Amino acid sequence: TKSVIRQTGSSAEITCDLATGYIHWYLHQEGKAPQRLLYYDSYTSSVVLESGISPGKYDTYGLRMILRNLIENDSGVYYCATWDEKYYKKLFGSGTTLVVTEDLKNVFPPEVAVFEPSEAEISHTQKATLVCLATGFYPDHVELSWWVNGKEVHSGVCTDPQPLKEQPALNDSRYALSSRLRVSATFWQNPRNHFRCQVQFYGLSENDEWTQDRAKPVTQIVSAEAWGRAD
Amino acid sequence: QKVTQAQSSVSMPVRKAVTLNCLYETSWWSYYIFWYKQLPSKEMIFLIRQGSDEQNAKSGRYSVNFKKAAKSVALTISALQLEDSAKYFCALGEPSYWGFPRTTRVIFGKGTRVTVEPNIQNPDPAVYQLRDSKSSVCLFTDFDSQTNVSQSKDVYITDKCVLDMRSMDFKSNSAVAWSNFACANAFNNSIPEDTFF
Repeated sequence: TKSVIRQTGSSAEITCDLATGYIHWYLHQEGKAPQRLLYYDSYTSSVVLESGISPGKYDTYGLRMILRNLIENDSGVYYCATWDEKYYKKLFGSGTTLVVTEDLKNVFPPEVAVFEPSEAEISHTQKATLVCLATGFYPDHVELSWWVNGKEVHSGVCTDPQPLKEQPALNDSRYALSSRLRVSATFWQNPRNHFRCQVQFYGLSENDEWTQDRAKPVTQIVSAEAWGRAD
Repeated sequence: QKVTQAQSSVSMPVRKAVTLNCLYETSWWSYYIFWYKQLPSKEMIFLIRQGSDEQNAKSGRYSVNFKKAAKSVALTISALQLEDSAKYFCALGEPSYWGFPRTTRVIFGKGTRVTVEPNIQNPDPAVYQLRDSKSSVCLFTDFDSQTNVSQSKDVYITDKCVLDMRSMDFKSNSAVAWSNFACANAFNNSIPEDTFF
């Protein structure tokens, strides 16, 4: 889906997916119940904000919604909502994830490493298990993919739903994510087979400002490979 | 918390039933309770609706036992399957004085995470040592669904994950652990009695 990464004090422009009626905006944070921010009018274009929310914080116009003064607590998942024309229910279209930090120096690309199956696991269960792990990446936005012989295999693969944190009790701490691919032992014993673990990472854009010395954490694909061993 | 879900995380085997508890607080005579399913892709999907005045709602394998007296609304997934694994949210719509004029807020609970446990036919739990291809990790796999993998005191220990062989019709549980290191001493806790480690 869409991933947005901004710095404290900057602005973030949120896009809405579902395409009549009243459009609602919800905010979901980890460990916290999803709440409503505001809702906007199609006809009168009147904007109504909830209780406790100061005006000028969220801008809404025909569908995009703009955030103005960002802080670290603006992080979390933003949904756009509407009620059905016929049945009564609330539909959420958006998959948008937003993360905000004091400095963009906290942003790092992932380090991808592929590990070869054990001779013990081949001899015992007669199945080879390949594991890939992406380490030291911030923010949380990453997509891992397994590729065999130029094609992506969704079969026999397992990836951790929630990436573990490397430094506990830390807000800006980098993360780590592991994924596994299990194939037949006979498949791994064939050297003609190419196993590639590709991790897509979404970093800072071209319009973002990078003051620091190291390489700019732009959106990139970090990959690692492995080959089959017969003996 | 207006709406309340006591259950943080629930774990139940496949082809079984799981009941997700939800309670609400409202002063209104007429209202609506909703149940949503949040995917790891962060997509909120509608499941079933329960009205203030309605019979107990049943849609597919999703059934809810409604108690108006105790303000309890409980979602029950009848026949569990692997795809059913997600975080479920209980939501309560409250009407304006005149109606439900499409302005209505839906109050969400913190959600209940549901982890379905795959069926292990012939488990043989073992810890394997995997060497890096590039230079110089330990996985605990093929273990029964009942045993849960716990993070070591530290050492990075991953939570368990379900792997499905489509061609071999084979399903297994796998958990990996590593640090910058013995495999047997890697897991401080979580303890099967059969180990090839």
